[PDB]
Amino acid sequence: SELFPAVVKNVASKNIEIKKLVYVYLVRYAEEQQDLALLSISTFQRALKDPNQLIRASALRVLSSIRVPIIVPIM
Amino acid sequence: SHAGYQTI
Amino acid sequence: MIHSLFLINCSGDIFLEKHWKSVVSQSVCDYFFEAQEKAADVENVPPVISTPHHYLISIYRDKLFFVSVIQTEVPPLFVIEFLHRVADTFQDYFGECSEAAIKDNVVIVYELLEEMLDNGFPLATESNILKELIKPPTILRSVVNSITGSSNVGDTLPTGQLSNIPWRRAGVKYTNNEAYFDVVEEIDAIIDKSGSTVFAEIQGVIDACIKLSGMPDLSLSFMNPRLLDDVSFHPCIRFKRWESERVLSFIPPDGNFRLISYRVSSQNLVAIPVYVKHSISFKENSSCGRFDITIGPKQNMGKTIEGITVTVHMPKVVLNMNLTPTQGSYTFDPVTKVLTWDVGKITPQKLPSLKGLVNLQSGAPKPEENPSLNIQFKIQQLAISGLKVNRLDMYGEKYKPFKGVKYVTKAGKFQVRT
Amino acid sequence: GNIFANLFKGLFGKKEMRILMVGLDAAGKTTILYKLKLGEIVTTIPTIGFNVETVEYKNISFTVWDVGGLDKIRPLWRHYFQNTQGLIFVVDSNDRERVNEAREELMRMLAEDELRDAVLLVFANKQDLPNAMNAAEITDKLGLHSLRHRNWYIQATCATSGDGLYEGLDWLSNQLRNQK
Ligand SMILES: Nc1nc2c(ncn2[C@@H]2O[C@H](COP(=O)(O)OP(=O)(O)OP(=O)(O)O)[C@@H](O)[C@H]2O)c(=O)[nH]1
Ligand SMILES: [Mg+2]
Repeated sequence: SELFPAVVKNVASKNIEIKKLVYVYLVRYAEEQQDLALLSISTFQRALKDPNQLIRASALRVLSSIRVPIIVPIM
Repeated sequence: SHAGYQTI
Repeated sequence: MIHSLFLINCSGDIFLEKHWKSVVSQSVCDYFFEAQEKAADVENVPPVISTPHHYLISIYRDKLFFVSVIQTEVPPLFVIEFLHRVADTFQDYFGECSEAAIKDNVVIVYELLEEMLDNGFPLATESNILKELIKPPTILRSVVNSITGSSNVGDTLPTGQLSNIPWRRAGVKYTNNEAYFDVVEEIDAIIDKSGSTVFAEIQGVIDACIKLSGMPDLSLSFMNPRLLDDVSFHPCIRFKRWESERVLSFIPPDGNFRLISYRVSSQNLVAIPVYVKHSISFKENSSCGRFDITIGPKQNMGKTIEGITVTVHMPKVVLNMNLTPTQGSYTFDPVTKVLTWDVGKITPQKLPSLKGLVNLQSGAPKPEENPSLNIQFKIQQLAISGLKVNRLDMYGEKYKPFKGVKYVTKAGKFQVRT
Repeated sequence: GNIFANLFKGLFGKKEMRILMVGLDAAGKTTILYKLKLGEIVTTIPTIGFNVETVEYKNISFTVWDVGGLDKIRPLWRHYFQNTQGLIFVVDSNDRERVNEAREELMRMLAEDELRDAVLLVFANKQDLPNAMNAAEITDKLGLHSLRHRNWYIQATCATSGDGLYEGLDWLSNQLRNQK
């Protein structure tokens, strides 16, 4: 969890392989680091508008898995 | 790999 | 459904930790460990264990325990089949579900689990789709990945996922068009002390390897379908045509594939290919006794019986054994009192046997029964049920693929009393 | 010795320049970034997390992080202070109402040791508004000439037209890509 603020910065990376790895990390610790997790929100929001539905779905899933009360309206 | 199989 | 998953080796160690709904404390595994300790064997550990706040559903397989954590009511078989399927998936990607395979491919298996289970609900479940979502760890591919930066994760939902044939991929071609069929039968039998047949039935299953280009429509029919009953069908099969035509029409999935399974009705006497002559003498409180077993052919249908193994679990009075085999190999484990005889195959010129004396515990009384016999064997080129395939036809494609089928019968639950 | 790999990059420009973009809500920060990245105006909603884009200009691979101006995440900017080189502060040229806040937060960042060595470039965005503050007025409201031991400059601009966005980079191409 101490790596959270360092990891989250790569949420916007273009390397899909990394993206998946990042999502895992976020799922594991976002509930605890609720403030830091907020940084990933826009990435998901943009991803949800992408023409690639596989990506949209992935974004949807990950977004929903973030257990932060702040983003309820968003979800 | 084809060896041993009955032609069908 | 599922809150979390722990992979536990029979040693009592935790190797793979997953969480989908929330983080579950590792201390929940103590309830399993307790149960494991109470049980005299890993096979006898209850598959369902209730704890103060969690329900533990688990599967023992290949020295691993798949222990899932569920906090609400979920149909046990739903969970069991699911977890079992996961282990099968690991076998598909890494040859077998083993702790070594897991620790050597942690990231990969971690990723596979994330695709298969979504917040406790089944997501990626069909092999061929999953194979495209995440490429199998081929060393050649990993080289390419280090060279080009290519991913193992795809970026396009496999077309088959949204097709009317979800069990398979689309646009797959082979230059070597072929299809292999494997009819495997198992003999389930209970033989008593006298050598009489107590109970017997035949369990069959037909697997196949499909390397056919495009979307061929296979049609499998039998010469004697009347012998099939209580047949299971993979969903890809057009059941309706099975009923109205008695024909297995379907467009199969790529690669390794199980098609159907069936039972042979008890109305027909199940031929028993092996008979056993036996005698074990236990004098009460004696320092030794006698052991004599002979394995021979019976209803072998003129075929060779091979790959024969005899396993016996001896009573605590047995300390060791003085046996001489006629072939294969005699061994005995004095720690767990297990007698194992590698028989090999039967040649009619002289039937195999294992004979000698038994080293017993002096002062310890003779057992009330002799241990039952667990015997393995295989006969190639033989479907003991007599099941024979009539035709294998293909529609929709133009090539003329290699068509091949095998018939083989192996020991099923074959046990003999004594 | 064999330093070609670096010489190779030098043949086309190895220069990068890590730049953090900060400011308050509705300043036009995102708009700016994407006009520089893409050139076109992309329909959007308020930034909640952060974005990041890389733009090559004058053989410099400028990378900019768009960390939202939302107060709910504002303090998280500290995690982006480490290892930056340039600092973009975007100013809404007619937002007199929150200008004290803008200045204050700017000063808070200016007091940051991780940013101590950073170069400050201020963008007086929305130059095209009829009631926009001019550079002088903005400068005065920010009190930029009171700055000491700090490399700074203000540049007026209009992201809608791209008026001087390149110029901003031009200044940075001499200040971030300075003599060393
Ligand atoms: N009139 C005018 N509007 C502008 C200009 N630049 C940006 N805007 C508008 O200002 C609004 C806010 O722009 P954004 O880029 O979303 O602002 P931001 O700084 O990214 O805001 P946060 O994401 O909350 O940090 C949008 O409606 C833009 O179109 C400009 O130069 N002139
Ligand atoms: Mg923004």
